[PDB]
Amino acid sequence: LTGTGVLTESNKKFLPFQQFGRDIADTTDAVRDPQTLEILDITPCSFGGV
Amino acid sequence: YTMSLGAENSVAYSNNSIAIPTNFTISVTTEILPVSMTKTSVDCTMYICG
Ligand SMILES: *[C@@H]1O[C@H](CO)[C@@H](O[C@@H]2O[C@H](CO)[C@@H](O)[C@H](O)[C@H]2NC(C)=O)[C@H](O)[C@H]1NC(C)=O
Ligand SMILES: *[C@@H]1O[C@H](CO)[C@@H](O)[C@H](O)[C@H]1NC(C)=O
Repeated sequence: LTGTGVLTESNKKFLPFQQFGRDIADTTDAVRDPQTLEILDITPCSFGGV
Repeated sequence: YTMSLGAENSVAYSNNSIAIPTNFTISVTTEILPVSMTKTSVDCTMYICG
């Protein structure tokens, strides 16, 4: 599962069988790292209108 | 059920009778009107393609 974003530490506690996380709009916002089992929070890179 | 439009009220009309109020009520009522929407913008290239 690929994408672009800002990976930050998260306070979300995934259930042990879950790998990815989605919001109400079904976009991936949290992912569990496969090497070290720690939950990483995905924030989109800060785009904007110029 | 077949809905009722309102309570019957036969006004006591005649050719020489008038009804004059002897009192009054100061009534305050609310009216809610939407004024503005949420201002949104779309990066069309980013939405379609990323
Ligand atoms: C007009 O209506 C008002 C109420 O809207 C009357 O005032 C009430 O009078 C009674 C008895 O005199 C009192 O017990 C109430 O406390 C009063 N209410 C208020 C809000 O003041 C008033 O008396 C009426 N006047 C006439 C001439 O009918
Ligand atoms: C995989 O290797 C990392 C490297 O330290 C280790 O921490 C982890 O326990 C290993 N096993 C799993 C299932 O991630």
